[PDB]
Amino acid sequence: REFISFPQDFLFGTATASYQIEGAVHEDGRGESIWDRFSHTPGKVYQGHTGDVACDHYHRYREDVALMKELGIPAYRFSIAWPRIFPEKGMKNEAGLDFYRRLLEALHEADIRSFVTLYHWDLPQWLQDRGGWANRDTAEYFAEYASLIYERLGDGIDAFITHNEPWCAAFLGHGFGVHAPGHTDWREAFQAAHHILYSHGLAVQAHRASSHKGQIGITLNFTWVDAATDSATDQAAAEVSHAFNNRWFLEPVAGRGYPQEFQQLVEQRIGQFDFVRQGDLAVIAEPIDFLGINFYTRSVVAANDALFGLRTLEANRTEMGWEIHPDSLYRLLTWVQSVTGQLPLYITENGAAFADEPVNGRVEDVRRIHYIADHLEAAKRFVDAGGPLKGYFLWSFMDNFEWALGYSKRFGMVYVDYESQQRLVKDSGRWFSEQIAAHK
Amino acid sequence: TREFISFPQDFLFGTATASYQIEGAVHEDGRGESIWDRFSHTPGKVYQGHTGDVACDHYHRYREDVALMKELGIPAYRFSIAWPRIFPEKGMKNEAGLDFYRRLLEALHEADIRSFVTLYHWDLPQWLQDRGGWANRDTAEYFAEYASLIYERLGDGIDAFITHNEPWCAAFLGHGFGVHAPGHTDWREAFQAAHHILYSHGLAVQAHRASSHKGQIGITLNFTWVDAATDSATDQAAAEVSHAFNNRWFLEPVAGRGYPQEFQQLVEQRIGQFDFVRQGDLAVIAEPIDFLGINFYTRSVVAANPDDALFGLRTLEADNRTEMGWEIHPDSLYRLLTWVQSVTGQLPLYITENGAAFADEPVNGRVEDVRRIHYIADHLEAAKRFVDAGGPLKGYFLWSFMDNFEWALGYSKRFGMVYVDYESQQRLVKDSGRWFSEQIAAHKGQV
Amino acid sequence: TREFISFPQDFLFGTATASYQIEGAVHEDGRGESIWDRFSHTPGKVYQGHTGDVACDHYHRYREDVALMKELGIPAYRFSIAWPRIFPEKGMKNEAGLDFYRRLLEALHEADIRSFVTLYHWDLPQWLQDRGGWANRDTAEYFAEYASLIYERLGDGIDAFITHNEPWCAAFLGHGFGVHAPGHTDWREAFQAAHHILYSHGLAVQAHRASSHKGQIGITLNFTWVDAATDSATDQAAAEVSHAFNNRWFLEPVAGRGYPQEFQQLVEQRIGQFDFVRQGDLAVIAEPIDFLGINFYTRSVVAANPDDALFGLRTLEANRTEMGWEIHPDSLYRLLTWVQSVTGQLPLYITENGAAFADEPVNGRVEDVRRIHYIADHLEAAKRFVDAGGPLKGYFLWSFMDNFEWALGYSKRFGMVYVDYESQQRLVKDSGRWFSEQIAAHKGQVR
Amino acid sequence: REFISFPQDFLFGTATASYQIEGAVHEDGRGESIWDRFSHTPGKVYQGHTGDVACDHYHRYREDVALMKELGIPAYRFSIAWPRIFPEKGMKNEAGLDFYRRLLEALHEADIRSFVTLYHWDLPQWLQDRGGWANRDTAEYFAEYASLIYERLGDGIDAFITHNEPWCAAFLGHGFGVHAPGHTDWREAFQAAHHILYSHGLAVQAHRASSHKGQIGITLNFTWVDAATDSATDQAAAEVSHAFNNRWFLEPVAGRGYPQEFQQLVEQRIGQFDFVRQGDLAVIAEPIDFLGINFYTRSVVAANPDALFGLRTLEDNRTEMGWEIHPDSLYRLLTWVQSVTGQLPLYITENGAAFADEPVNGRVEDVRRIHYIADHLEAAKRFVDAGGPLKGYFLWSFMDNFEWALGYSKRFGMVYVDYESQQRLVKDSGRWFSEQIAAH
Ligand code: NI
Ligand code: NI
Repeated sequence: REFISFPQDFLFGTATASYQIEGAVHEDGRGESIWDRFSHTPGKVYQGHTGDVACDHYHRYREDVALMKELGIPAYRFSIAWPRIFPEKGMKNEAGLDFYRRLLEALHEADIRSFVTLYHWDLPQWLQDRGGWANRDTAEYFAEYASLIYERLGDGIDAFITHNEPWCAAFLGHGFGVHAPGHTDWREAFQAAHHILYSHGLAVQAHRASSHKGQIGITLNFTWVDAATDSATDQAAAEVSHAFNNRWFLEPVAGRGYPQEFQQLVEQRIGQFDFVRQGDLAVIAEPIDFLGINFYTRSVVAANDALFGLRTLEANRTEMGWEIHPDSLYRLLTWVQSVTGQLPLYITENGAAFADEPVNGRVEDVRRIHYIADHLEAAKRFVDAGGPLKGYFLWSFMDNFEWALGYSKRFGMVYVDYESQQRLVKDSGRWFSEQIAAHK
Repeated sequence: TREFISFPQDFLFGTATASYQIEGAVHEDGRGESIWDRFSHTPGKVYQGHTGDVACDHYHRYREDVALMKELGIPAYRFSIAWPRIFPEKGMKNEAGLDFYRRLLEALHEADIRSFVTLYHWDLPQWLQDRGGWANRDTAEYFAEYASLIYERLGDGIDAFITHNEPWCAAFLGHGFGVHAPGHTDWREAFQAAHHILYSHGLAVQAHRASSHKGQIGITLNFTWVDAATDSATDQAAAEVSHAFNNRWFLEPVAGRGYPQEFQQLVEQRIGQFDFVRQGDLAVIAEPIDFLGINFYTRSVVAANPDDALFGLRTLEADNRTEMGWEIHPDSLYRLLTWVQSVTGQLPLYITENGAAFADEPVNGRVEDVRRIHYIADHLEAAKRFVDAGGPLKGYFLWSFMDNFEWALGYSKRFGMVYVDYESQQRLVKDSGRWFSEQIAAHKGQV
Repeated sequence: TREFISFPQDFLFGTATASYQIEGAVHEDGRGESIWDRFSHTPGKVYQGHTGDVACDHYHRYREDVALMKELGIPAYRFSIAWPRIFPEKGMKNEAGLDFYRRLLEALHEADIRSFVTLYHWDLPQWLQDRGGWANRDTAEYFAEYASLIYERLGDGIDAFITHNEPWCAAFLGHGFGVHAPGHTDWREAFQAAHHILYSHGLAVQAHRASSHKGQIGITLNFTWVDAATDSATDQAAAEVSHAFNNRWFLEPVAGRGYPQEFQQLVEQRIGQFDFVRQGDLAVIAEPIDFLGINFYTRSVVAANPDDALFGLRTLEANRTEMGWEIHPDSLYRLLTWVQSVTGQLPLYITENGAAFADEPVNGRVEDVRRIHYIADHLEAAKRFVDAGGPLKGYFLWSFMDNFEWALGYSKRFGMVYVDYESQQRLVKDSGRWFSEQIAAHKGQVR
Repeated sequence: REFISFPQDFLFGTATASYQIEGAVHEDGRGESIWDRFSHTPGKVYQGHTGDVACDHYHRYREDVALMKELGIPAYRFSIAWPRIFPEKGMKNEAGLDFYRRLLEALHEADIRSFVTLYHWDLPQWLQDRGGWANRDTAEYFAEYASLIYERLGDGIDAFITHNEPWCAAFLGHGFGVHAPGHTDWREAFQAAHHILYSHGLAVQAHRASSHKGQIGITLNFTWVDAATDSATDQAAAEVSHAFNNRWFLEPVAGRGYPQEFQQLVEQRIGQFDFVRQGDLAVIAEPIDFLGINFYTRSVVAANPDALFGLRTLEDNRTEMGWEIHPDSLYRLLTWVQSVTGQLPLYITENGAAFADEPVNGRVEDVRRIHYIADHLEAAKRFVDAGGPLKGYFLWSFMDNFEWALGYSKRFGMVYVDYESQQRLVKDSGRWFSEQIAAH
């Protein structure tokens, strides 16, 4: 595939999440997370897969960073594990900070920028024992955990990310139950969504006083919605799913509040939002430096479901079942800019899952090479239209634990043989590296 | 003496009036009683018992007034249609009321003066107020009925339509504070009337898109730029509450963003849940318009006050002010247009009202109202700077064309650029009218 | 200590209450908001912000209150049905509201207490006031709708019906002076509301004559006897003006006659022509009734005053009660005489009579001997009206227990049973026992 | 059936529970409970039944007490609704105490002894938002809520019951998920069981200094277990089921700690109990004044290779709950409980059956319920004839009510309730029990 051209400002990188790659779940005082409890609960993860070992990134980070530098990747988005820092109540763990200190010093010698997510769904179980995100105090514990990372690790970090996909943590974790902690109460799920948004604002406030001289933001994931027909009832359900997946978190960040027509819809099946206190939407909407965009696929939604009356039609698609629709990314970037305007935008997560197979010591994943190129072209058209797209982070650097589906989905440009823990750079990874060098 | 302000090519100047404020002839040709006829004739409600019984008698002198606007060379003219003249009783079309506005529009067409017609300028028919008025959701449908009739029988002579004029006053001054008609004092009824007013606007725009009228339609909202009296955190918060009350409550719903949520939850704490907002009402109110009319007059320096149990605000005294006690602060106009642009974007904007009230006394047969010259010149200056910044300002309507009934203050406030001596009904063009007329010609003859 | 009064055998004693003033529990079982819920929660409208939120909690303690009537031996009991409990919203029949009054009536049935049920004691649903309330003629139709449902669902446990209670206040105090719900101040609207209230009474009687209810139906009016302050020809004229305002405006239309013509044409001079009296409305209002309820408390010595622009009246102050009301028992006799001269031999009932006194319980006992003298005096005056051949058939003491005295809140104690609102405890005053002994004396007299 | 004879000390009564009987959930400040959240969650309670109205005891309590005194019932066991007292965090609601102060004086006027349960599962949702019984703080809020009841209502209460069936609250509410709050985490369930036990000990300590004159205890439910056959693996499974149902709470209350051989099986399936702090079991074992036995049926258990404990229950002689009517199993139960508690006074606080009661021509003849009551009453007499400290028998229930996850489909009461009329029709079992009381 042809290489795609971008301005000099443009920034490339890969993305990982702590619990999906790190492993070493008992090492150096790490406390139990909600995903340790969930994956070890029978019937919750595909084939009972665990994050016990994962990619052993806790021990093989030096090689993985060296693999990044050898390919010349300019940046790296990873996450800091809250349980490694605060294993139990009010107990800082210096072995947790010292690990992430040695990881950042490895990124600096390789001359690799670091975007670090503070919360990527691995909430400590002791906080879950205290109600977790249904409890408003959790939003205040995250601010203190955010403030410590600012002081102890700030110098070696370029950009901070407070939350990754609050839609999943709130609704998949407390509404549908397919994610940790696995609750199925929709009042609790929308209550968690407000406290997550509230916890984001408190961390942005603490960051402005944190003396850290870098950028701060938040990554939201979007699933573009296209009505199944020109019908009024299908165009109606498509607008409901758009507010659910794409508007519920972005607009409060943008200082607009919750989507009002959709909120009165939610309160109708639940009740009045007694968890929205006076001043929360102002704290939630404290100005950030950038917005992280996580796109993967679009949805086609027809009318139907006692909650929102929605039904998505199955998908040319990913092993996740996700249809590969590249311009839906351009349509998404265009709509986001209508709400965000000139604020810098990074694609913090984009990729696909294909049935990767290693033959003759080579992974010939032609499908991902085409996927990366299609969305890179789609990302390029948004740059030509004047959109403030600053970077594109590839998901993922290496195959890892894809949550409820276990290790059955290999999103990585580097093949990981989980029995030998050997990193084998796929053909899609070398193509990305050529895209890096071609840009610079 | 002031220098004239240059504007882009298709900038549209004009003057604005209101039906009940100028027309008079409240009993002629079967006109029904309006809420302002009932309000002004109720003792203690209007300054010295003044009413709009006669006003400027524009119902009889409209040809002289139109020809005076042609002589002065005014390209546009904003006026309102009196709902009682068209539907004097429940479901009764009045042809004589429609015929008058038909005669007026023919005079404007011959004079080559563009027409911007306001469908509701506060004169609700009393028979609708007898049925609950704006507190009743049925009023929004009767407005969509009367709005749809005007599109068909009068749309050909009309360039642009304006659904509502200053919904903030009709809702909160007529149902909350009670200083305007109908004079109610119930804040739940006020915010309920405000929603039904917004609902009637969306219904009227929906009716306009199916009306076969090919001109523009919009809404006129009045704003009051707020400035915190101090950098104090309690004064900054109050100024935010005042900003949401006056400027955000009606614009943001029309702009498809819903009510300001933080301020609405405070309103609900003082009153209760908003049981009058139904599903789909927000989308209806947010029906796309072609332009937004902007009414600006002054600012307000807001300081917090726990004495006010509703919103906790206090407005400081304006020296350098008008006869309404309104501070003359032209920079606030520029800063308001910039914020409206940040909300509306590239939506075309019109200043459908701007002016001042000054103690005008005709000496030697003409009014040397130098102080109004400086008001119009300073704000057109601030208006032009909003254009040079890239703002989509498309016109400017001076309020008013002639002195008229200034609502609760009666005839003791002279906003016009033409003096009206109500004893003889003689119109005397003031110095403001001459300067404003020269500003048109200078804009007309620029290369 | 007073001697008991003798009355004919068929004479019926009882006590009277009203829904909103005693029931409380205004959010429970789907009850809709009434105009008095909205009025009392509006600041400055009721003394010290008192509301009927809790009141006597009769909604929960009705069995204990009925049993207390049984213990004291009260033969009859007058109460009103809260319209919001039956129709909380437009076209929404609430079975829980009908179920409560079903439970209360069966409790009165077991205690052998005849029931007089008032259909409208001022607590109009706010959803009806949102549509104009009594200023809208549609309200009269909805009242005949709600009255017709009470006839069929509850008529079996109801001995007599009372359509309206004191329409003079609901119309003039609610829409003219504004001291009562809905708190409007428009005298055109007040007299318009008074006609629709009279019209709603006629429609409810027509519905009753076809309702299959085998009991009586009537209407309750409040009268204030007026005596001229002097012999001056203007004080005589002013007392005539007040007499027509308070006593004649509703009784005479009900009694087959029309509105008092001389006073009406003065009202029309102050306002305008009565365009709300359609032909046939008088015939509807004058639908024959079975009895007339009489509410009487005081007189009023009236002197002419030029400062009153409306009617030109001045009431002098008054030996009187905590309401500031003179205790003039002979005025009751003169009132019943005048009503008889108008209504003839139509059966008469005193549906309300009592006084407010500063009852303070000492040693667990309220020695309110002043209320003893009040009831005994007026019962004597009522006995004279019987001795003259007057068709007075009953006497209802207002009230059974201390309750929400409307705008004056809980600062006026009219009941014969003291209510401690902190514990909701009921303590029968000395007035309750004397009045109870008056029952047995009438029940035990051999004839 | 002939009336059963008992000593003069013996004390009869009927039992109810707040959420099952009261209704009026929104009235006078009652906060949301975990059973309001659970009932209004779809697919959790049979046919979406709720305790919204229930028996409307909040309004008919005078009628019900008068009906009890008409039948001459010596005692009444009910529960105080925690949400009525503390609707939200740190907010005493005197209206909640006002309802229960009127009910007690109604019983005192009728000369009826009152046994009051402080917790009958209706945990306030604001406490559940803080993690509920998985959070140790809940055990300390319960001690405060218990200490308040002692000072404000102590005079009108003869005996207190701290908890009712902690086995169901812990394991059905947090392990199986069929009861509120509906979690399915087995570590959370045993963690909740310890905090429920811990909350009982704190409430007993608070009572010993409460200045209340009466007695305090705990109500524990038991299901006697007999192995399916003589088989050694059925012998083992019946012992595991025995410790799970009957030993996990009674023995810690008796100062014996958790059943060790069963606990190490539990730690095998989960992990070491990190929630048992030193000194807990000492507080747990605070000496009580009586023990409340809740018996309904036995269980027949055979081995089953169940990944948790390896148990399988088997079941012509069953009620509408599907429970075998085994009167002799009650005697076997009381003998074993006496072997553990010695001469501690024992009250049967709940005992009854659910039969398909049907009213024909204004009266119900539940002759199966008279047989059930008289069967266990004879089994109760055999225990005291052997020297057992059985001092009271409480029938469940006084009237039909909301039977939790089954809604109103099970009528346990001796007074029929037609939930559309709310009329109380005394059952022919209530006929017999009122005469059995009069005979003794
Ligand atoms: Ni004329
Ligand atoms: Ni109640």
